[PDB]
Amino acid sequence: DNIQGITKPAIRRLARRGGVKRISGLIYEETRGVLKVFLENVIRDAVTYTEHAKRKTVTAMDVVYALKRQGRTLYGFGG
Amino acid sequence: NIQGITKPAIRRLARRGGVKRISGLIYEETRGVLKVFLENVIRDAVTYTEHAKRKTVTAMDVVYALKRQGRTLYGFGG
Amino acid sequence: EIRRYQKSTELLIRKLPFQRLVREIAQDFKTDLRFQSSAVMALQEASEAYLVGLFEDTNLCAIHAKRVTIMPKDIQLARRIRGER
Amino acid sequence: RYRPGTVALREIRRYQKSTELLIRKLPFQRLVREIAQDFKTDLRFQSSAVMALQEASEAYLVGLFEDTNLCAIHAKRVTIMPKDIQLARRIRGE
Amino acid sequence: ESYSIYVYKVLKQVHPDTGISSKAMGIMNSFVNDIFERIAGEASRLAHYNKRSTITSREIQTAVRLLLPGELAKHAVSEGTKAVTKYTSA
Amino acid sequence: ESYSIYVYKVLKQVHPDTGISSKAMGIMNSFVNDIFERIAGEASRLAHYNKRSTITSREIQTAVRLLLPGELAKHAVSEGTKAVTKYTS
Amino acid sequence: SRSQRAGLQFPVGRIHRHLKSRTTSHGRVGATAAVYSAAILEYLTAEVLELAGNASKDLKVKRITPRHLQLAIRGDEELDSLIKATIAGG
Amino acid sequence: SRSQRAGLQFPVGRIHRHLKSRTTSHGRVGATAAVYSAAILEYLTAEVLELAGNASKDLKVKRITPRHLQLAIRGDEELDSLIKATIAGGGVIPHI
DNA sequence: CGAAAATGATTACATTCGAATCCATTCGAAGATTCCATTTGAGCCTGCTCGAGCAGGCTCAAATGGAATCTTCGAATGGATTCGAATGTAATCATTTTCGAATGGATTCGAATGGAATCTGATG
DNA sequence: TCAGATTCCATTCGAATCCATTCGAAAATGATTACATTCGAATCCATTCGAAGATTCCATTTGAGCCTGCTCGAGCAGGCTCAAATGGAATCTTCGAATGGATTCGAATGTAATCATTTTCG
Repeated sequence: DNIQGITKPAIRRLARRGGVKRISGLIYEETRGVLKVFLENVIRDAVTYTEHAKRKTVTAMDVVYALKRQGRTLYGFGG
Repeated sequence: NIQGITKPAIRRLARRGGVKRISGLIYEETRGVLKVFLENVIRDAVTYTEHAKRKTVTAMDVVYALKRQGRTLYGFGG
Repeated sequence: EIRRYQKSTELLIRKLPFQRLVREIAQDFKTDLRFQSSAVMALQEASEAYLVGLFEDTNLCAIHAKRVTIMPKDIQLARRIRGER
Repeated sequence: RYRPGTVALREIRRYQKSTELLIRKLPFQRLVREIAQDFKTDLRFQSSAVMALQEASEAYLVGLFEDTNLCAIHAKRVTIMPKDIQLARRIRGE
Repeated sequence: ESYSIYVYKVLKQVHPDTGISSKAMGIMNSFVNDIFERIAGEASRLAHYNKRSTITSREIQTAVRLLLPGELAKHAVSEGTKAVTKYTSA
Repeated sequence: ESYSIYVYKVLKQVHPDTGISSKAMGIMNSFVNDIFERIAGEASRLAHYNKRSTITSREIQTAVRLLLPGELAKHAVSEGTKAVTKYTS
Repeated sequence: SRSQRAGLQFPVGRIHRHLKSRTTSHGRVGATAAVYSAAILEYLTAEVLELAGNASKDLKVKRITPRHLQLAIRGDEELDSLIKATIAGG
Repeated sequence: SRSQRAGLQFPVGRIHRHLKSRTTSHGRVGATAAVYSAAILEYLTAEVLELAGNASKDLKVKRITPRHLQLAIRGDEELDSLIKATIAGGGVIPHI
């Protein structure tokens, strides 16, 4: 139950930065589900990258390559 | 020439999309979006044509332009 | 009529008007341009596919707002979420 | 007291003015390790890897909430509902 | 050059009673070329990331894992591994 | 290897009194590498399409026209043409 | 041949040459990368052709047309995720 | 140097070497492809940095931070279209 | 169903290139100890959503003109495509030098604290 | 009109940037080949242009019925406030696992000639 550590206040802050004024009561479980799906995809790709290099540690470049594969390039952690 | 794309044709394209009813202001919006899309693709097709030092636009130029746009198409040599 | 046009594979636009429009648009990039017939056919296939997919998204947006009639605001919302607006 | 909607706009301004991370780090790291347990056992993570994951995920969620707000406004509301999330994710091809 | 010979061989293997037109054959050629280009590009990137020079079956295996959806990558990996083993044994 | 020297030279050319942090320097490095890789890939594909081996400035110009939007492409083409003309003189 | 040694219908030498003509710098290509790639391509071709032929036979015809290919691809979730192209005539 | 002949700050020889390293099969690269590429990279760098420096001067700050890079990129249509990446520490554009 | 110009396949090196062992160092993991800031219920209230009945708008269908698309035919020509030869130039050795990367050190520009003056919001 | 929130002016300082030195790494110079691109001809396809005609789509008006927009009251769900509990951060401490660089060294890819298919075009 580590997805319940993404609390109600954190999701409210993430919604405020998106410009959201009022929130339903069923938004938090939906948000947890979508975050879980996104994280599963990215982590699967990253672990594939670490496995190819015959390593036991996941580095930041594996994450960067995985994100670039999903089409979600990120600046500031290498490349 | 954008008025040669008639409202029965837009109705047919909307029906193939599962649309039951259409507003009367949808046809001008459709013509505008089609014009934007066509300009975007034809720009790249003519770029590819000019690189090869040609005066004729071929189907390969269109296929490459669509593939660049993210709209891959099968059945025209690529 | 929805079933009639969803179950076929033809082209729903006349060829001559589309050819005229394609040539007029292309004349803004280079004068004295020529076209293969296959180039215009490919352009027509791609454009019809684009419009049908956009109309599917537009119908989803219309249903979201508890309507059956599609309005320009649905096209605008679909295109903004897609990334075109 | 403040009327409902005052503090909401105040926090909207506050969190659109800042640049920090909005999720706690220990819960996110625990969740990342638990998810990764399904692909390979006895994995190690650099701190930079978890930081990169957090930045990417927060950016994703903020963009999704922007699309969801657009959907909510389309239907003449100010409250966001799960149907707006579903519509936004469907038009995005997710 | 094209893949019509081998596409026809595979079709005769799977559906001995069924033929294929020429437009469908062209579409199948386009599909085969698309998949091949994707795999080749990803394998080249994988080899570059590790500071290696040779492309091997490990690069192809990782490219197939990264490009194909699950339950489609597993059978593809099995077929490729079986083919490589049969090739090496002989 | 990085681009920090040339990025700082360009910065001191544009704003001669403002500095830059190290996180911003890393972001600028990532940006330059991203654009360079895009241009190189496009030029290679263009060379393969015409059945040629050498990559020239014509391939670079076509890749710039295909990858950059709007007035960015026009001004970039102007700058590159000016640089090549000054170099070959 | 190499294809018969591996037990495939797709060509191993031609795919090896195509892979060699796509490596950056002075890169080399192993002989089993070609076997893996030929196995993957043959597997995907057979899957698509099998689905299309089933659709055609359910329509009580003897050939495969682009409409059959589109019906087969869009009716499968994996082939839908993998293939996002527009099929001309489907 | 070649960069001084061309009139640039970015390196022509190093970019030539990288271009040679990123060619498929047996590929040759001309000496003016490197000049063109260096000019393009310098132009784009200068545009981004000028916008970011203007943003930095707006808030009375001497140095440039990723927040200023994000503000510069998202306020420009062409840069927004070209740069779709995520900037670590850039926030969002305030708009209610 | 037939012919023949590509083009794999075989034998044999030459030599890169990719593996196997070892050694150190980073660095990542596991314990521990607080202050304290963040989260959690719970209550109270208000404004926002929603359903129902009207009222107005406006879409679809049908019929009758009428108009312009579609296929076939055929010259005319121009514009891609191939074939040699002739250059233009990019890659390869061999030196020599300059430059850019890592290491240190002196300002100095962002970053808490501490009030103070307005700005704004809400109930009277 | 009064309690909260927001922004601004002073002070110090410590985290961070800009400047200064040595150096192996790489860039520029100078011939030398070959390798690839360019420049004429010479077919030879394939696009444009014109003409014609029954037809088959498209255009316009009317009208009815269906759909959407508006007003209004009810309730219900979300926001704001506050007091208590909890768990993150953060600052060391130690250790225990695992990269990454060298040095052999054994595995394997490409090049050269000669076939022997083999695929592509009638």
